[PDB]
Amino acid sequence: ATILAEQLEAFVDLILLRPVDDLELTVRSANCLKAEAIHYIGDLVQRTEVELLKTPNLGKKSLTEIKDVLASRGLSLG
Amino acid sequence: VDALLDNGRRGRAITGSNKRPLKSLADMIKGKQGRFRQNLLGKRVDYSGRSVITVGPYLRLHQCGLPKKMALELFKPFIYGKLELRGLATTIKAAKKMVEREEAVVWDILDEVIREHPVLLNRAPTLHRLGIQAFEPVLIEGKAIQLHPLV
Amino acid sequence: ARVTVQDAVEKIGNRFDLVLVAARRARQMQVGGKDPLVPEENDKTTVIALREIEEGLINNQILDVRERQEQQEQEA
Amino acid sequence: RNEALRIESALLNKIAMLGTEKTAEAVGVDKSQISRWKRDWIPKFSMLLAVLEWGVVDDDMARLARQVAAILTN
Amino acid sequence: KRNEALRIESALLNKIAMLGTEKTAEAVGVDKSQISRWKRDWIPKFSMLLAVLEWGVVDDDMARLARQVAAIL
Amino acid sequence: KRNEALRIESALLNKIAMLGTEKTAEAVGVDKSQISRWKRDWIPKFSMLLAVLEWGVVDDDMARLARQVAAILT
Amino acid sequence: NEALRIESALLNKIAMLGTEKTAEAVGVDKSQISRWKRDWIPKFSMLLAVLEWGVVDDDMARLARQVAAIL
Amino acid sequence: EFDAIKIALASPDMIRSWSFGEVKKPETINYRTFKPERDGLFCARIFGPVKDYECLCGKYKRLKHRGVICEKCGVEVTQTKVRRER
Amino acid sequence: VTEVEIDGVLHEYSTKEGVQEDILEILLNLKGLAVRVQGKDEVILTLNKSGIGPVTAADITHDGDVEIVKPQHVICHLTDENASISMRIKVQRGRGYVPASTRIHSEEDE
Amino acid sequence: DKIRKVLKIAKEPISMETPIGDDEDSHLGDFIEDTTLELPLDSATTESLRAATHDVLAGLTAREAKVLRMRFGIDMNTDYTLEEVGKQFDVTRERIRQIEAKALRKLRHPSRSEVLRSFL
Amino acid sequence: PAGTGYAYHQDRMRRRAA
Amino acid sequence: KPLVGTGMERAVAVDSGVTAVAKRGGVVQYVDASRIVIKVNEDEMYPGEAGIDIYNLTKYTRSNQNTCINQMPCVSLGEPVERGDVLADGPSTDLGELALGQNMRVAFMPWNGYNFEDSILVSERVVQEDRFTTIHIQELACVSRDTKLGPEEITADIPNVGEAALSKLDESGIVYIGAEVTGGDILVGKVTPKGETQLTPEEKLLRAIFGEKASDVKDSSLRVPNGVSGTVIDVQVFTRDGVEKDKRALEIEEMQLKQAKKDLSEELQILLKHEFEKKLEAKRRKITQGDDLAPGVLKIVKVYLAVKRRIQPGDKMAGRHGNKGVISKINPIEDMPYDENGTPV
Amino acid sequence: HARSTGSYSLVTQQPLGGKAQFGGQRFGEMEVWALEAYGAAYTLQEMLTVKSDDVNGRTKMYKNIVDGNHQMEPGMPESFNVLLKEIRSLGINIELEDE
Ligand SMILES: [Zn+2]
Repeated sequence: ATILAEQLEAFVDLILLRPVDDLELTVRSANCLKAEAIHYIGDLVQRTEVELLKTPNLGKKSLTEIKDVLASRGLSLG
Repeated sequence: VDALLDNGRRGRAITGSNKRPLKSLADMIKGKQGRFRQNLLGKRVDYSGRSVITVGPYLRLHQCGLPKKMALELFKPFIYGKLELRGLATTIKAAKKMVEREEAVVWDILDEVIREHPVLLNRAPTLHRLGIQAFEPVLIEGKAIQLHPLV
Repeated sequence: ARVTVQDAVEKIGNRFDLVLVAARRARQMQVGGKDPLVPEENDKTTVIALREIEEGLINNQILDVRERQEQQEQEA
Repeated sequence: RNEALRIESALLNKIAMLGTEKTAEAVGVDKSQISRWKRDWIPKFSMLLAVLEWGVVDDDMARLARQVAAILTN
Repeated sequence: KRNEALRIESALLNKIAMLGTEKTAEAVGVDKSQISRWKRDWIPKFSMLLAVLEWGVVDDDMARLARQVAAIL
Repeated sequence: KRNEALRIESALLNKIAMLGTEKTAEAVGVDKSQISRWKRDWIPKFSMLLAVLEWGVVDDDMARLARQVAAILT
Repeated sequence: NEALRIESALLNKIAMLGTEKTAEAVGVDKSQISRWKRDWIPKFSMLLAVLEWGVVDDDMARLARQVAAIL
Repeated sequence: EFDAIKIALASPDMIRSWSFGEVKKPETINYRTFKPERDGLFCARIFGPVKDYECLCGKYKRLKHRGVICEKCGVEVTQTKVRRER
Repeated sequence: VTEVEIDGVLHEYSTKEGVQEDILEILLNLKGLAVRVQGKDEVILTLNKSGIGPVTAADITHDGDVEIVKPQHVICHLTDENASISMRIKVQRGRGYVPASTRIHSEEDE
Repeated sequence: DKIRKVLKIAKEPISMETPIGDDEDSHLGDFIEDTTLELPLDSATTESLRAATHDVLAGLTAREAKVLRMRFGIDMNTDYTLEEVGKQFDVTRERIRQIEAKALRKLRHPSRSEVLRSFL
Repeated sequence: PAGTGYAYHQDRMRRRAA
Repeated sequence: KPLVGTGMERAVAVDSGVTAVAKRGGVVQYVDASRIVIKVNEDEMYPGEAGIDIYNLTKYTRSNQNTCINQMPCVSLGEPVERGDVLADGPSTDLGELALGQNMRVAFMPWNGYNFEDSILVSERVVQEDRFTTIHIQELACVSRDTKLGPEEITADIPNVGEAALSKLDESGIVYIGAEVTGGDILVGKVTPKGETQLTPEEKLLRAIFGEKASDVKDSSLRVPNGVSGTVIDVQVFTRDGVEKDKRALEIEEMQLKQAKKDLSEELQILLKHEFEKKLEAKRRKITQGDDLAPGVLKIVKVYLAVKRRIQPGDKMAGRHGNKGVISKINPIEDMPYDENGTPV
Repeated sequence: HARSTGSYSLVTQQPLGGKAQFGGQRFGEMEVWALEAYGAAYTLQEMLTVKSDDVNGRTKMYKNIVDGNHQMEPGMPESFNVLLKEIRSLGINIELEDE
């Protein structure tokens, strides 16, 4: 009766995981990211541009490349 | 030379290692078993299957029940094409692997493929025209073709 | 949807030229050179071509006229 | 692996601090050699150190001790 | 710096011997049939780098092994 | 005898690699090509013979361990 | 001569092993074994002489004797 | 492509024109290495190669050499399907 | 009952020494075992019997929440004094009829 | 062993017109397939692999792509050797070796050869 | 030359008789 | 059993040697699924003998048509049996009666075109009771021969197949006994040597890119036919006299040897010692003697699969009166016609 | 039993027998008559050229179906070539006119 009543009521109603290997950027970028233990992308986004630039052997164009490739893959820092 | 050409017209045909007469150049053209009638007027054919027929009295006159496995085998290239086109397989080998594994989406592709693709049903003695007729396939979870009672 | 072809056969006749014209038009749609002339209803290009024939939008004369005018405008 | 990544990051960080030219002059090789090692070998050395830092398990330790005794016995 | 390189090289060679040839070959992608040659070429060089990187390595287990060996004899 | 044959083949190939295909050919009295091709063709077969012949020798890593132990104790 | 000692010992041990066993071990037809041995034993004996087969074991025996002497 | 089929008697000259060589021996296969024999009913020089673009002897095993006839065996290098036409 | 695991048995097309019924017949018998579970939806019952005689449902080790409706249900027969049957029967609640074939949909790590 | 070879020596070949037990229309030659045939899937896979190699080599620097197309016989005649490529690039052989190694490394990248490894 | 190919065959004749 | 027979079923069942019939009367002494042991009555006992009869029942074996031949005991322990009595029931026999089919509650009526020309409508209870289910043992042989490029092997190392696909195979490369296989699974892992593959361009390149090597052996493993799905119930290994046996062949051989000793020792215990020991050495020699195989073939492995075909639309049913029929639909039990007592047909 | 493509017969490049060689269904002579009685000339042509015998045609058809171009390049069936070579293997000269 309960089953019939239930049917009758129905009637009645009517990315971040990817390693650094997926960056394929300048060897400058890969080397600096490997130095800082930034191996996966999921840890790259939490960084910030002003802090990343502080890395040695990392200047204007390296950060430009990393950020623009991240943007091209629908990613950003934060 | 006579035996090679015809292996007859010389009293006695020459037999082979067994006691059976050798099949001659002329014997491979003439007769019910020669090239003309066994391979040129009729043929074995790809994209073909065969199965027992049941009734399926729910069918409309223009459709027939086709087993899902039979349809999957008969429409394999179409399924590979749809798998590649809809992005579900990168390469044809990958699509073959999916169709072998019968993944859940292969059946959706197979439904899309046969939506309006008729199939010819033929019974063994084709005594007249109506011995071959085209039907729209409806996929059935079984192994017997369902045939409309009126045909 | 499609069950019978009696309006398309009527509009073209001969029951054989209908097949040829429908095949021409269905191949036109199938290759990326043409678009349907009737609202697609999830049909295959063969059925779409038959439904265009029934509507009178496609004939053997219409198809060759369109082919000719496409050739003429290719000059540009 | 994780320990391998930590080792690799530490080695690359210390290479960055010391200076590629300075490390080349210290190691007796050229700058380019250190730079190319940074990509060719350093990961493999890091994995090797990762599997070495585990140490010796007691069972295999006893196995190796018994074998070393056997090879050193008349 | 070179004497430290030799010391770390000895410690590393001992560690490799204790770990196992199969494991060492797998770790560094060298064909097992050639791993020994690798040790003649890259163990010292790598050692040098560790001596230049002020890395620290210790070799306690070897001494332990000696003790354990004495137990059998 | 199968695993002993594999071990003996590995040890032989390691010895040739350490000495050098060119140097091994020069010492043996053949051309480097001959050593390179014996490594592929007959060294496995000779290794199976040694496994049956029971001529296996101590693995060099355990040899170094035994040397180190004999130095530490003495 | 180390090469000649190796050749002698290897030939003696192979003969002791048995014809069929050696043929099976080196995958050579029993009709070719004498040829195979006469041709290849000197080459492999020279090879093992260069590779110093058994010299490590000899030094290991020396170390074992010394350790026994100390203890 | 072709409009009609003509059937007639065959002259010795016509039969020779079809031919790509003279089958001189009754041999077929070598019973140890089953390659075709030199002038037999299965002959690579007369009837064509047995493997695609591979010369019988073994001096030519690339599509690059297509269109040349060997010298150690005289076997043309081409497709194996020609075995159905020669 | 959904699956069984008899001690020295690999497949149902074998025979157990000292048991008069074939393993396939034993499974066909266990298919008709009437039982109800109150607390859980899935329970493994145990049946260990030794010695000549019928092995009936009354010989199934019983917990509080499992009730064997007819204990006289014959499962098998032991025809030898030194004969032992030890099985783990799997009973689970469901609805309708589901054959084992449709139960191998994914093998669910079987 | 010669005994086994002599016994293995092929007996008289079976006639391809041998009737099968039915003896009506089943002959031995009806059960023998053409072993030297390309399956349509294999041919399509070959075409797709050619296309994939083209579309992957496209994403390489000009000289690296040319070097890789030359070192293997990619849509050209017989493969060239490193010395020949230097004869054409007027550079050292080891330079071409390094170039091709780097090109293969770049092609090994993920998101650059996932389809190519799908071809395996 | 019978059914849907009849037209085709006729067309061939159109090209053959020229 | 035939609920309606002609009385000729006993004659057909017994005359065809498909059942076990008592050669001599006595009292059943021991019953098992695999054998019966009879204590002959002294009246039928010869003076120089032990009054014991051992009937060894035929368990699941394959028939010429790939059906299941299996004998089940039809007597209980301690029961009196006379000469000519049926002791086991063979395939399609019930207490010595020929039992070819099942007696089913049939109704004669049209029912919605689901039995239109000769079609048959079947209830789901018929499937649930598994009373038209059949067992279909079948052989599948993997033969490793001596090819020109090299001998074929039955190793478990098979390229281009993952860890899972080789999980059903043991170390020696042959499927386990009792393993439930599916259409496509490997039964015997075999590899044939090959060489001079002649790789094409844009495939040499691909192998270079992925640092992979083309295998020098191609896969020729015996796989289960697509569609077929059963359990492996038997494996036989036939090794040529000269070849060296693998692990599984030796393991099978030891199992057969112990079984042989067990059967002979039990025969002596149930019941002469000179013939027992002499037969044990003959049986032992026969087990390891080595098999005379065809020339070239190195080793044969036969795998016996046991399928279970239940019932489905398309299967042909028939009565004894020439009334054919193909099942068209399998009906829910609540869709079937039923009588006043609620019993469906 | 079903089949899209599979192994092919040796002398005649046609599919094989039934379900043991994974072979195709014989579209015999009476089925050809039924197709002829209909107007189905493309059905018949594809049945006896691209689905059975044309060696180059069937691979092209497989490829064309794979990319959704349901068109065929029929070609000459291989069995007719076999017949021509067999009549020519007698002392009869049979050739195609207007090459
Ligand atoms: Zn040649």
